[PDB]
Amino acid sequence: SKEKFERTKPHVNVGTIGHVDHGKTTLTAAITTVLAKTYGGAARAFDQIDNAPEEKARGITINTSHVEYDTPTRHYAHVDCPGHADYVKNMITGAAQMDGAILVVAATDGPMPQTREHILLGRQVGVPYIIVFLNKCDMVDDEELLELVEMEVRELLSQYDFPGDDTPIVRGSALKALEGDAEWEAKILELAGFLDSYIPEPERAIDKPFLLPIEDVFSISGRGTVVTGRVERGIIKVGEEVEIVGIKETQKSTCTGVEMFRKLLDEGRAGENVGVLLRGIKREEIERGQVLAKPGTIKPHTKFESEVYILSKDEGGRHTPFFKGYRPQFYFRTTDVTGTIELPEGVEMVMPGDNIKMVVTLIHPIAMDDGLRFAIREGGRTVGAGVVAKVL
Amino acid sequence: NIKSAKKRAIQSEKARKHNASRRSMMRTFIKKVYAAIEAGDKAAAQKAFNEMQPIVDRQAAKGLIHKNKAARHKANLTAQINKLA
Amino acid sequence: ARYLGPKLKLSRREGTDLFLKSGVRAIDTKCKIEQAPGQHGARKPRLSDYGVQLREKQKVRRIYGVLERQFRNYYKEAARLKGNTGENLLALLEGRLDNVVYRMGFGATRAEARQLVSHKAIMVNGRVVNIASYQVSPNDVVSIREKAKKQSRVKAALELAEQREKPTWLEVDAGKMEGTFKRKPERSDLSADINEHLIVELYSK
Amino acid sequence: MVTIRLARHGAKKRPFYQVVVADSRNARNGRFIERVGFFNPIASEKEEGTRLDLDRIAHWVGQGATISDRVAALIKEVNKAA
Amino acid sequence: TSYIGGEGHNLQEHSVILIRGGRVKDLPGVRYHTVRGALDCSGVKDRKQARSKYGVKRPKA
RNA sequence: GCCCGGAUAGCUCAGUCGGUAGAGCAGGGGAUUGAAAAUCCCCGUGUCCUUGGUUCGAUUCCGAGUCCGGGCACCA
RNA sequence: AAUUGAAGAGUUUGAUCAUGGCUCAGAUUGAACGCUGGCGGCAGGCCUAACACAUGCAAGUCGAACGGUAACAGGAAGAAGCUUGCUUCUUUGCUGACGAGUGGCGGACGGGUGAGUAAUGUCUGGGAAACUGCCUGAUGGAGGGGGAUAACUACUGGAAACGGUAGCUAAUACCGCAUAACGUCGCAAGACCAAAGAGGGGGACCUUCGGGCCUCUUGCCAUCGGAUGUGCCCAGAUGGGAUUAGCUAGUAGGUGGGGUAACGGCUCACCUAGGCGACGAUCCCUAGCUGGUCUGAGAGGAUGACCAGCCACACUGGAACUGAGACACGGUCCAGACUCCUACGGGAGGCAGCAGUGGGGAAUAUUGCACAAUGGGCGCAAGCCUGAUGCAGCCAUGCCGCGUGUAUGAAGAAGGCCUUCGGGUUGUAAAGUACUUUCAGCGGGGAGGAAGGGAGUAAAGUUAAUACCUUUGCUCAUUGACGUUACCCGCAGAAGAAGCACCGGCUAACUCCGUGCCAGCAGCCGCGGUAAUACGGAGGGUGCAAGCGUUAAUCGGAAUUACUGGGCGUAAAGCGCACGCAGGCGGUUUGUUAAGUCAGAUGUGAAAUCCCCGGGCUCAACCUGGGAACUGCAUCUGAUACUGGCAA
Ligand SMILES: Nc1nc2c(ncn2[C@@H]2O[C@H](COP(=O)(O)OP(=O)(O)CP(=O)(O)O)[C@@H](O)[C@H]2O)c(=O)[nH]1
Ligand SMILES: *C(=O)[C@@H](N)Cc1ccccc1
Repeated sequence: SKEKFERTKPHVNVGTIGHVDHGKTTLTAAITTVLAKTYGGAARAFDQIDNAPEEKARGITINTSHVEYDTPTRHYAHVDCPGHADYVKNMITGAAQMDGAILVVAATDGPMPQTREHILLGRQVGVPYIIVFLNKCDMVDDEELLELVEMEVRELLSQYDFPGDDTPIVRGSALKALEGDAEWEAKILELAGFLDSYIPEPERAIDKPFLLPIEDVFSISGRGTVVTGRVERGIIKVGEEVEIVGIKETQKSTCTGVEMFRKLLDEGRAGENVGVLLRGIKREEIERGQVLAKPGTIKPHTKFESEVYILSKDEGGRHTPFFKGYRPQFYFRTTDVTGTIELPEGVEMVMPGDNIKMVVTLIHPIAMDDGLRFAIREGGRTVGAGVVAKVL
Repeated sequence: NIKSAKKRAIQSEKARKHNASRRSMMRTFIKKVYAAIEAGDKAAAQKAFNEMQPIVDRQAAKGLIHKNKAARHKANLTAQINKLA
Repeated sequence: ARYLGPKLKLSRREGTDLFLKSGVRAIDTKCKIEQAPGQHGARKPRLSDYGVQLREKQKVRRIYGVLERQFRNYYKEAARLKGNTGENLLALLEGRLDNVVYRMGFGATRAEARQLVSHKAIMVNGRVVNIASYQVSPNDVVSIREKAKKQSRVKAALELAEQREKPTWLEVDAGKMEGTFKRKPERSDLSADINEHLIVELYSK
Repeated sequence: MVTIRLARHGAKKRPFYQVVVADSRNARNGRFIERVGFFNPIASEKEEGTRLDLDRIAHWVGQGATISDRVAALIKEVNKAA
Repeated sequence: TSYIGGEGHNLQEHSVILIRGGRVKDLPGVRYHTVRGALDCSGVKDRKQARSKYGVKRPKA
C-alpha cells in the first residue's frame, strides 16, 4: 503493498506513556483527528486502538497499539502504551523506541506509584525526553489544582535524572477535543508544535553495523514471519542476510522484505518503526527480547560487570533489604530475563536506597552492551535502576 | 474468472441463440416429412422433402452440420418415402 | 582427496618400500622398518584371507595416491575394457598424468610431481592441465609452462631420476624439460612386485 | 501443422539443437515424427558440428513442413554451392 | 515403546522426542530407539568417543 | 501478549487456612554362596521448582521468573 | 567391435554330519537424522493433507477486417500574448499510432498433480465403418443486393455485481437470390447446395475530383488428394484374494425406426433365450500404464522419482454450449461445502500454473532476472505476449573432479600413554630450513553462445513500369538475462580449508586406567559377578574422506518358492484306497498337411537410456555422432526330420 513509502520527512520515535484511566487511548484518537486538518488524515478512533474485543470491555491497553501521524513539518509514529501494573511489560519493551514521548496527567489523578516508575523506566530504558499533557482539564473549577500538582510533576521529572522544569506543559480536555470542540482541539495542536521544537532531531546511528530490537513477531497471511521494531543501528536493504541472535539457538535469516505500517520501504535505516519479513523462519524459532544482528557482529553474554542502584522504600520500590540469591527480571530494552544476583565481598545485606556495585551471571545469553542502560524490575513495582559496566 | 478473453463467453453465448434458431428450423422441416409418413402421403412428403432438401443442405454449408448427418437425412428420408412410392 | 599424512608410516604397515619419501635420502632408514607400524607393531600378524586381499589393495592405492571412490571407478573401467581385468587396471593407473610426471622424472616423489601438475606448471601437448586424474593418450608429449620452468625444484629432481630405473614407454629430452609419451604401458615393464591378482578378487565379493 | 525445428537438448550453458520434424502442437522436445540431423551452435572450429540430411528434408518440404527461421538459415549454411 | 540409549537422559511426562528403528533384544517388547541429540531429548553428558550417535557436539575446547 | 492447573525425597501422593515435612511402593548396605533366591542384622536417602517478602517463626499467606500441559487472543 | 561372467561367514551340539530357519559382509535411493563441513561442475529437489489459500504474474494478439480516437505526439484552421510567428491555445480523426467495442485467430497446445480406474486405460501387432483449423499440391469459382447490432448518445435500476428501454452507424458479423461441378441424394433421369474482400505501387485514361481502371501481394469459397492429429474395432499381454461360485435382464443376438464424423444395444419398439464362468467370471483389496530405473552371473525379483509417450482429474457432484478439436486448469450454467464483500435485497471466489503462506509432517528451494537463444500464439511485417523455456539464488541430496601443500629434517625433544622404568611409542611426525601457489581473497584483462532483423544501396526476377513486391549479395549502427562471466594474467603469504566410524570373533585394526550383573554395549553370537582389547575415558592404530556414520526401503547373499536350479522311508512333506470326467502325455510302418518348429527376407519394435567404436567440455561426471541392441510381434517364401492334424 500500500503506497511505497517516501524518505521525505525527519522522524522522532514518539509515543504515549502514563497510568491507567488518564485517557491515553482516547486522546491519541483526538491527536490524529487534530492533525487530520493539518496534513492528510489518520483520526484512528478509540476502537481503532483498543482493537481487541476484550480491550473494549477491559478498556485498558493489555496489548499496545501503534498508529502513525504526520505534521506538515516532519514524519512521526505514535506508540500507545499502558500505565497499569500487571500489563506494564507491554509498555516496558514498547518504551525503548521513544526518543521523545507523551505523559498524561488527569486533574483528579496527578502522580501515581506507576506514574513515578514510568518516568524511572524512561532514562533506564533510553527515553531522556518526555512531553507532559495535563489531561482531564475540565474536571475541577480549580485551575490552581493543576498548578500545584504540576509543581510535583516537574519534581517527579526532577528527582529521576530529567531537567523536567523546562518541559512545555499544555492543559486540555481530550474527551471534548475528540468530540469536535474547537476550543480543546487547538491545545493538542500547540503540543504537536512543541515536538517540531523543544525535544530535537535524534542522532540516528544508520552509519553502524546493523542491529534491530525485536518488539514483536507477526504471522501475516501469505508472507509469514514479520519481525517488528524500529532499527537500532545502521541501514538494511531487502536481501541483506543476517543472523537472529539472542537467548535461544541463534541462526542466520535473510531479510527478504521490510515495510512501514504497510507502506513498502526498500532500504530501511536506523529508527523508522518498520516490520521485517524474515525468509524461512518459523513462529517457533523466534522470541520477543532477542535482536536482529549483522552476520557474527556480537555474540551475547551471561556474566557481566554491573553498577546498580536499589530504589528506596520511600521511592515506592523494594520495601525491605535482602540476601545474595535474589532473583529479579533484567530488561535490556526488549529483554525479559531473570538475573542471578552475585554481590562481591564488602556488602551482603542491601537495604532499600543503596548505591551498590555487583555482578550477575545471567540464566541465558543476551545482547550485552558495556554501558547498556537497564531497569531492574520485580513483579509489582520497579525495584531497581542501573547500567551494565563490562562483559566478562 | 476475470480474463481478457471473457468476451469468448459473450461472443459464443450470443452466437448460441443464433445457432439454436437455425438448428430448430432445420429439425422442424425434418419432422414435417415424418408427419406425412404417418399419413402415408407419398407425394405430399415428396414436396415436403423437396421443401427441406435445400434447408438440410444450406445448414450443412454453414458449419452447423458436418454434412454427413445432412446426407443421411437425404439418404434415409428419401428411402422412407420412395419405399412407400 | 590427497592423504596429506605421515608419508613413511604407510610404508611400515604395508611393509613395502614404496618410494613415498624417495627424495634426497635415498634409503629411508629412519622408520625402523617392518617392526613398528604403530605402538603394538611388534606382534606377529597371521593376516587372514580377507586380510591379504585388503592389504594388497592398500598397497597399490598408497603408491598412486588414489582414494577408494576414485579407485573403484577405475576397477569399474577395468572391467569394461578389452583384455585382462587386473592388467587393464594397471593400464589405467599407469596412464595417469601425475604418474607420468613421476615417470618422466619431474619431481622426486609422486606427491611432489602431483603439485607440479596441480599448479599449472605441467603442460601436455601445449595444453596446460591441472587435473592429476588426466588420462594420457598414446603419442603425446609433456612439458612445463615457461613461467614455471626450471625454478629450483624441477632441476634437482630431474637429476635424481638418473639414479633409478628410467622406464620404457616414455622418455624425456631433459634439456628443455621436454617429455615424450610413446606406446601404452606394459604389465612386464611396470612394477612386477605388487600384484593385482588379489585386487580383482576383492571387488568380486 | 508439421514443422521442422530445433529441439534444444544438451546441458546447461552448452546447448545442442536437434533439427527434427514434429507436430507444431507439441513441446520443444515432444512427440516428433523423425529426426533429420542436428546443429551444435558452439562447435565453432573443430571436427564436426552440423549435419542436415537434405534429401529427407526434401521429402517433408514437399509435404509442406514449415521450416523455422533458425533452421532455414542453416540450410543456407550448408549451401548447395558452399 | 522405545529404549532410551545413553547415560543420563533428561526426559519427563510429555517431553517430545524422536524415534529411529532398531530393537534391543533383551527388553521383550521394545523395537525402537530414541535419538539422543534430536528434539527435546537432549544429548548425553560429556562423552568424547562415538558422538555421531548420541548427539554430542565436538568439544568447544 | 494473557488466564488456570502440575512443579512435594526414585516413583505416587497425604499434610495448610502460620508452629522446626510424612506415608506407600521403591531400591539398598552388611553374614552365607562361584554369585544369587531364600533367611538374619539394619535402614529415608528431602534445595517441599527456584528466588524474595508480610515476622518470634512460611510446605502452607501474597507474589514474580522458568519449565510442562491446557485454553484465548494479536496479524507489516 | 557390441553380457570377460557367479566367493562366503556366524549361530542349535559334550562333539559330528545333515536339514533348516535367523543375522552380517555388497550395491543402491526423489531419502531423513547426528556430528562435521573448503571450492567448483553437473543433475535432483512435498514420495505426508488431491488439505485450505493473501498479493504479483502464468494468454494474448491483428488498424493489411470495420465503425471509431477517450488518450499521446506531429499536422491543419484559428487564436493568443509579445522576443507578431517567440510562445500560448480552441478546434481538427487530416497522418503516425491506440484505450474501449464489433469481428478473425488463439483460449482444446504448452504447464501441473496421480485422486480415480483391474478395463471404458496402457504396451504390442493388425483392421475399417471415420473426421481432420492451421500447412501444402492440382482443378474451377470468386456476381448482384438487403436487414439488424455493439461501440456511441438520452434516460434509468442497483451499495457493489450486473444491467434495462427507445433511437444511431460499419464490417472479411449475419441473411436470402443468381450461379454451380469429378459434391450430396438416387439405379438413373432428375433434385439441391457456396462465398469476402482488403493493402501497396502506378504510365495513360478516367475524376460526380470518395474513385473506377492496370498490376503485385494476401485472404475468401468448392471438390479430390497428400501429410498430420484424433476417434473406433479385434487378438495377446497387462496386481493379490476361491475363507468371493455362480453372474447378468438393454442383459446375448436378430428385425425395424432414430442417433454419431465413424460401426455398434449407442438408444428405443417387438421377438428369440441366450452370453460370460474353474484356460477364474462376478464381488473384495490395492494401484496411474509403458519406454525405462535399481539389483542380479543370468533367468528373474522389486519398481517405474527425474526424462519422454499415453491415460485421467482440474474445489465437490453434474450437465451442455461455442468450436475443426473440449463435454474445456486461469470458460458458461446448476447444486453442495468452504471463504470474502455487503447499504443485508444479493453477489465474488477456486495455486493438483510458477513463486509464496498456514497447517500436515522424518523431511524437500526464491513472493529472482530476461524475452538474448529454442519453441508456441497472432500479425504482411516490425513487433507485442509467453512463471513454456533460458539462466540466477537456496540445500553436501546425489554423482564427478580438485584442494587443505612439496622436499628436507634426529635434542631421534617436549608433553601424553605403555613399561621387563632397560626402553618403546607418538614419529620425518612437529619445530626448524629451502621451496610452490591450485582453489579461495584482492587488483586488471577477456572468448564463445548472435542466427537474424532494421536502415540504405546494388543486381537478378515481376510488370505498362527504371514503381511495388520476392530472392541473392554488400555497408553501417548494433540486439546478451547469465555477467562483479568460461578462460587468461598479476599480487600476496603456509597463509582460509580434516574430519567421522570402528578396533572380541564375523570384519581391517590395541593396550592401560576408571566402573564391578551397577552404569552401559548389541546386527547374530553375546560381553559386564573386582584384574573387560565387547562398558566409559586416554593413547595407539584401521577404514572412508568433504564426507563419515545411524535408520528406513528394494535386490543380492537366499539353490530359504529351486523355469534356468530343490524336495517328500525317519529331518517339513505321499491324498486311507480305488474307479474315473475335464486336463497333460503316448508304442510302431506309410502317406499327406505344415499349425507348433527352424532358416531367410519384409513390415515393425518412437527417441532417449543399457552396450560398442569416436568427438567436445583442461579431466571426469556430463553432452553428443554413427552403430549394435530392442531377446518381441505380424506377414511372405521354403525345409518338414520332431510334435500335433486327417486317412490307411
Ligand atoms: N472528563 C474527561 N474525561 C476524559 C478525558 N479523556 C478521556 N476521558 C475518559 O477516560 C477514560 C479512559 O480512557 P483510556 O483512553 O483507556 O486510558 P488510558 O490512559 O489509555 C489507560 P491504560 O493505562 O490501560 O492504557 C475513558 O472513559 C475516556 O472517555 C478528558 O479530557 N476529560
Ligand atoms: C508495521 O506497521 C510495522 N512497520 C510497525 C509496527 C507495527 C506493530 C508493532 C511494531 C511495529
